[PDB]
Amino acid sequence: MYEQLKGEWNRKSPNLSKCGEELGRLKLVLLELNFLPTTGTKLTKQQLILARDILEIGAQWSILRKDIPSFERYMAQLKCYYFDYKEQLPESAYMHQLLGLNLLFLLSQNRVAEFHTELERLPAKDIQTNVYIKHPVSLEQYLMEGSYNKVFLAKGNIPAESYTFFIDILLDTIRDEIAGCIEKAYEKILFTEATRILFFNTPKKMTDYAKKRGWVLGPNNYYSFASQQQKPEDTTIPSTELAKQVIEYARQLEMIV
Amino acid sequence: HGLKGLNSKLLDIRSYLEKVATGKLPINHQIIYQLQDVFNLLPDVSLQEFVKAFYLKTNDQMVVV
Amino acid sequence: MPYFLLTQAVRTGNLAKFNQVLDQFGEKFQADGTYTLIIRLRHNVIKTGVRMISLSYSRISLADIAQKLQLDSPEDAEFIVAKAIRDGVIEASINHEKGYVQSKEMIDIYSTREPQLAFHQRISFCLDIHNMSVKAMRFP
Repeated sequence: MYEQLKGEWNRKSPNLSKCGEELGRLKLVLLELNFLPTTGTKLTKQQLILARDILEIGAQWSILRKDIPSFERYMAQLKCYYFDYKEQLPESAYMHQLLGLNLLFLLSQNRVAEFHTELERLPAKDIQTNVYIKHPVSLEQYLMEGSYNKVFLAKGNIPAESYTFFIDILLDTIRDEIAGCIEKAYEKILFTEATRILFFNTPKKMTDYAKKRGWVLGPNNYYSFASQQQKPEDTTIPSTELAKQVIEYARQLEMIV
Repeated sequence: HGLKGLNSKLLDIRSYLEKVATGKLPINHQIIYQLQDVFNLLPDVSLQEFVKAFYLKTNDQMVVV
Repeated sequence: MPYFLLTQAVRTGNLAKFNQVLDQFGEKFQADGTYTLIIRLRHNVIKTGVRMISLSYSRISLADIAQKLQLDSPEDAEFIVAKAIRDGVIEASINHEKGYVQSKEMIDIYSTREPQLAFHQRISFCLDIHNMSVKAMRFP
């Protein structure tokens, strides 16, 4: 009952005994009363203020500690708390920051289907104001237009934090597609093509593609492996299945008998 | 039943052939080249003689059905 | 009128008119319920221009298409067409040597089973029209 409301959160959180004490704090709130009917009665709305506040700080702790399955877990606890039948409990300022963390995490999961189906609960909070939501929908607009340069010039532009765990997964989900787009029937290119298709002036990153994949830098020349097969000759695979398709016609030109 | 008599002939060819591949009865050279022009005169469907010309009458007969 | 004016600026590569059409008719676009175009039409305009070029031309340089699409960058012209082939806007290829963007093979339809695939969707469907019409007609 009112146990460690604001501990070591404003400055640092190096300890892990805070996590179990918050976990015991997550026990006692759910041992008090269930949030399932949720009709009225501002008394039980007081403990809905506290329960949503101790998970938003639990979400900030979860993104700080490099934890992916918990950051979706504490957000799903909060997003089910925003799903209220009789929605009340007036405006918390951490709400617009929280949806920006969820939507950018959903953009980082390579979820383009889930990205757009979330964008209905904000009526006019996408264009007029709310840069926390405006920054991913500007970013997703940049990926659809085709400007990779505009993506990374805005990578050093964040409203609140550094968005560090979000841009690095965003850095991960682009380059493998760029590696997926260059691994084709291409035979060889020089270093200046990887200066344009890829990026920086000889970092350890090109070693990472050299140690994991190929792209062996020899006499200032990369070597990407490539081949092709040949198949117009097989009339035999449309021989068996076409014979099935012709008979199932003639099976069905009769037989309602 | 046009094909039920086909392999009944083809089982019969190898039955006499394995009888004479063993060597119980003496050979007849007459049946040898009479069998040998069967195998090097069956058609081989490769390119531009069948796979072009087969669809030209298959995509023809799918228009009328 | 909010849509004939819409598809006019979508067809051309004009944006200052397209921003004028969108800002003027934005109250209509929210009221009817189709304000999910705001993120989905900036993608369409930039891919319409590369689709019109790839339909018209057959072998265009990257410098020639970069000046044609008022982009002023011959370094992401390879990036636009790479996203075009990846998304399936046009089947083409980029030779990363000096700017060769070639088209497809010579179009042969009637000799590579393609009329059979269209017709097999028709035969099995129209006999199903027949089988549904037989099992509806008789009554006492």
